[PDB]
Amino acid sequence: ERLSITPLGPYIGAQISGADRPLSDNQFEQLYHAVLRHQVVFLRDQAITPQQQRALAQRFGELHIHPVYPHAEGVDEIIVLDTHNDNPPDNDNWHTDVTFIETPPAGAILAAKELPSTGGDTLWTSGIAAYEALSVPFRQLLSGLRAEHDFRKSFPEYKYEHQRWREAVAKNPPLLHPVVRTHPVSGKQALFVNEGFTTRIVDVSEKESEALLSFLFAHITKPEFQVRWRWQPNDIAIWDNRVTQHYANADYLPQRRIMHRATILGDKPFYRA
Amino acid sequence: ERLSITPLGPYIGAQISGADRPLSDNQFEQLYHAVLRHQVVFLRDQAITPQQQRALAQRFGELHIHPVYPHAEGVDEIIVLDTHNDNPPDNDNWHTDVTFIETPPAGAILAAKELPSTGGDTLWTSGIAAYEALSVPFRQLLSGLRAEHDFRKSFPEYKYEHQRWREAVAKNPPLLHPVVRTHPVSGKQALFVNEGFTTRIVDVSEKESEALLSFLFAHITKPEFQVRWRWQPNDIAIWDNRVTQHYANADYLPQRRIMHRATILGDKPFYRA
Amino acid sequence: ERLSITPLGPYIGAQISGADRPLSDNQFEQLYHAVLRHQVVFLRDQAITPQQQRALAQRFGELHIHPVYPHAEGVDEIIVLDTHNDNPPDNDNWHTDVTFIETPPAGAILAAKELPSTGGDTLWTSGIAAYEALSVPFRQLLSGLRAEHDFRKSFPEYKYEHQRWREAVAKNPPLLHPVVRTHPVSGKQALFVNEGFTTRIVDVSEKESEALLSFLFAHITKPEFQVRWRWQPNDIAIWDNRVTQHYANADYLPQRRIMHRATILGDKPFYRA
Amino acid sequence: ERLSITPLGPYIGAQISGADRPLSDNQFEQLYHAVLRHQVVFLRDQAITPQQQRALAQRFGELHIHPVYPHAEGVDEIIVLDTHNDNPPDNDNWHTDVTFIETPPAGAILAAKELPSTGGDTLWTSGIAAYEALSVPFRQLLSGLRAEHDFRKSFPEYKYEHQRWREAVAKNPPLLHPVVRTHPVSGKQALFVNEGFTTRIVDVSEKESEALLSFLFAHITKPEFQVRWRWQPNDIAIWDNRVTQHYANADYLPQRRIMHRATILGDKPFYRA
Ligand SMILES: O=C(O)CCC(=O)C(=O)O
Ligand SMILES: O=C(O)CCC(=O)C(=O)O
Ligand SMILES: O=C(O)CCC(=O)C(=O)O
Ligand SMILES: O=C(O)CCC(=O)C(=O)O
Ligand SMILES: [Fe+2]
Ligand SMILES: [Fe+2]
Ligand SMILES: [Fe+2]
Ligand SMILES: [Fe+2]
Repeated sequence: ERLSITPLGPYIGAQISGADRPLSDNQFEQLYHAVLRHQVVFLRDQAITPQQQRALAQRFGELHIHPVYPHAEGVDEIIVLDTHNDNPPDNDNWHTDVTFIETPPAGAILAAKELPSTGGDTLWTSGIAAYEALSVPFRQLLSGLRAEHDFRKSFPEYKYEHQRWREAVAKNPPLLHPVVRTHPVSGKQALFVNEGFTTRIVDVSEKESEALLSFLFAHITKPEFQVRWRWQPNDIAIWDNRVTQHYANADYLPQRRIMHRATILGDKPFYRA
Repeated sequence: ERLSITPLGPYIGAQISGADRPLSDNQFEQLYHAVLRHQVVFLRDQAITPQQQRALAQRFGELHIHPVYPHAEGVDEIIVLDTHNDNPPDNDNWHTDVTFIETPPAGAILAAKELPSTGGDTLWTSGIAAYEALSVPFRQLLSGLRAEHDFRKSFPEYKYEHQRWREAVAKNPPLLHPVVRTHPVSGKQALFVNEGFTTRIVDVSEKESEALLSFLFAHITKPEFQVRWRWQPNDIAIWDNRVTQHYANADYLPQRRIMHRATILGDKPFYRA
Repeated sequence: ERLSITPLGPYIGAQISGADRPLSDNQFEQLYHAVLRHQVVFLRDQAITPQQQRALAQRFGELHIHPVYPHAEGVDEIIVLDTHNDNPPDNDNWHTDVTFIETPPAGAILAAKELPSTGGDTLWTSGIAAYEALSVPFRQLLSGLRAEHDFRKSFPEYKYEHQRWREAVAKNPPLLHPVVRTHPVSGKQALFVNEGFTTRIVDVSEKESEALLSFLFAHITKPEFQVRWRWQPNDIAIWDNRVTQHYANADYLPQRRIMHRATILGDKPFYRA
Repeated sequence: ERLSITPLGPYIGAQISGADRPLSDNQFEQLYHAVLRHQVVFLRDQAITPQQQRALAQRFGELHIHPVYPHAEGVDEIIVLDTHNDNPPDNDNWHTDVTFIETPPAGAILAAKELPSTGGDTLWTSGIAAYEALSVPFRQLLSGLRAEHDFRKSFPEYKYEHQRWREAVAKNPPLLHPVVRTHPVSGKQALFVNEGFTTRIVDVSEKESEALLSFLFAHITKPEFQVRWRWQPNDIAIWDNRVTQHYANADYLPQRRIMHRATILGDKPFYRA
């Protein structure tokens, strides 16, 4: 059966009505192409279970186990984000999930488990649109440069365990990813740096890299490049983590908020033409 | 009868269900206090007429006639915003409506007349929240300063008529408004500069004013400080223009978009303690 | 006879000992090549007269008459800069002399007439060195762009006469000059924007032009790119105004300071390879 | 005998003619008050020896031994700065000597041992003047704040030994110094942060501290606030390291440059009124 897809804007974003029980190949194909046409998709009234989410995640590709965040009961592929006073939120910043690994995840699945009165809002900005918005000379200047990503930027040492930390650190040293990434599947061009992990553009002077990142970290903020989602229980968010950045509002404390995430591994980011 | 009010976030924003036919004193009182508790309120399925909107506007205070934007049929108090290729949108920037007059409007009413496929989105950021987010030393530093607002910043000469322009210019010279405004009614403290008109903080060095405005124009961007509304026909937006800024996405061309606005005059902005 | 040339640094700057009575062709040739090898040259103990300076200026090319600054007795080609309380200094900013004309001056001659106790210092920064300091990708990005220069930026309306002003304005509208200029004679590459007149790089988005100019206006500040001169009576400064920017300290008021300038016209700035 | 003192500008800077053989109490008193009236003083033709310099240093206060830089023959109080290709220069940045210790040095003595063709230039900017240049509201805002200084900022780990490094690190953890310091002796007010070590103003939001430091690190750059010295063999530089910042040009490689420094300990920086 056809899926009900309502696009949330001219660029990134959309909402659907399917039936998450496993998906009938034919639907998962519509969904996939959906999570591809719009970088993010939202589904409401889907009270799934950890074991159930991981199943859906696999339908896209192998999963990833976060080296820091805690996992669900007996499902290490499904990250549990339980925030409150004894564990404040640390996703109130523009970042692209796990880019400190050679092959950053090409997608993830968020399940709205337990929510606060209001707030907790999460936004997604499109790298593709952001890129199309760059003047030609800038597209040239950026296409080809490489930027360093450091897991320690969004997971500093002082906030940590300090033995379990050092472990994840040495196992995830800083690496390089193209400033302008080409989509494995769509082949569309998109900006690929995120305030969350990008430390500096390695192919320009320190002051130059500094200047360009200030611009870019801001540039991706433009409201036209994004979508905002007001959480509701048992909501489901699926997005293409290879051409987007997202922010999660930290405005619900002291209340509690519980979210489950399925991290999906992708290939190696690369640029083309 | 009580009104259905659903708050869109911990700070700014909310949605209601009333009956806009004129309001029963008792309701207008709930609405007023609503447009006061949350800086913005949204109502859907309200196919009013220009004459009808202006009526509702008056219920708050005297109106204002914009010296540039065109008016409705036989209602000069209701501004008509018809955008398209022959008249591109010029509200894709953080601004507070008409602050280039000694007594900037304390409110406005937007009617979603004719909409495009998607986009056109409009966001509102809260000056009150933005202010509470400033460290103490900054609150001190800002509370008391004055900033110049110039109608020519958001309505440059080159985009113009050039005789009707010069007229509105000379009749609306640059003036000063406190950087930190106190709410006439709530008495709450709030930042009161907007990238749209604020040219420089007159009480600090040029480089200092420059530095502070960069920070502030950015500071008000923080997602936690705002609400985003996805337009739908016959939607109604009412907001307190004395403690907020708003942005209207320019991502619907070549399509057309029609909006009616009721501008409501307020008193003279002032700071206190 | 050979001239005594002492270079003030690895890049821009140097000091000489000649005899300014007119120059013997052979010397003027050494001087020219001097004012070419180092972008600026300084000569002390040269008590020349206006008529005498203009003579020396001509030896390089036709002169220029500034449309605003006042001229000497009966020599309109020699600008007189008499600063004090009733006429504060307006050259305390990085600028390249007269770039708001299609063919900005390729040189100028400054005569230290009457000096204050100390201060009044003047610095010169090298566009050539500044350019060599740009990473390759930046050199590419910049080489080719065009920037608008507006005489009104460094000579605003409010500081003015307002009839003599409007005259110079209409006769010197904003125009374009390459962001990266190639030297008519040396053929060396150099940055060619100056905080003094450059308003925006016309070939990139407003936010992009804004970002790049912030970087550049700062970049040219790097101490390695400059020379500083501590004025002394009857001192003479000659510099290549087509590959440099200069700043004149405003730290001598209420005292008085008198300087004579010979402005020399150059060809049309252009880029190459 | 009276000393010949020629001030290099209205603020910071000056040149003298004494006789450095030990100083006759009476002269050292003139010199001291000199290195106090102008923040920096320069003496030429003074071919002293390490043992000889340290002697002069002591005349001011106890010395300091740098935990990283190498020392002279048998004089650990006199730092030897020998730069070249196998040891590039690392002082091409605005910094105030050793502020990563609770009681940063109140002075230092530089001896121009062996110089390159040209370049190597060193500049000093005055914190006192820079402070007087801040608008009142800014002086208030800044006076009282505290900023963190981290020895690791100007001596990163990656550039290192890594055992001798960790040693100096643990023995010199980040600490706090007032953003606005009051002079122990003169009692004058002065800005006290330096791009070299200041990491963030601890008493404001991260984005606020970030904004203020950008302004300040730039503010101290203003040419009016400084003095520039063109090195010559056997030159001597003495400056008040508690109200100044200095920069040393890195533009002489591959050539070699040798400098000796006497670091003098001062009291604990504090603010007053
Ligand atoms: O809590 C949220 O809504 C999102 C957290 C986040 O950034 C993530 O799960 O990657
Ligand atoms: O078109 C819109 O939605 C809003 C335009 C706007 O800023 C205004 O009407 O003040
Ligand atoms: O007064 C000075 O030393 C220089 C003024 C200046 O910029 C000029 O004459 O172009
Ligand atoms: O090499 C120089 O002239 C100065 C080096 C420096 O900053 C210092 O010795 O503190
Ligand atoms: Fe995330
Ligand atoms: Fe508006
Ligand atoms: Fe000039
Ligand atoms: Fe130093």
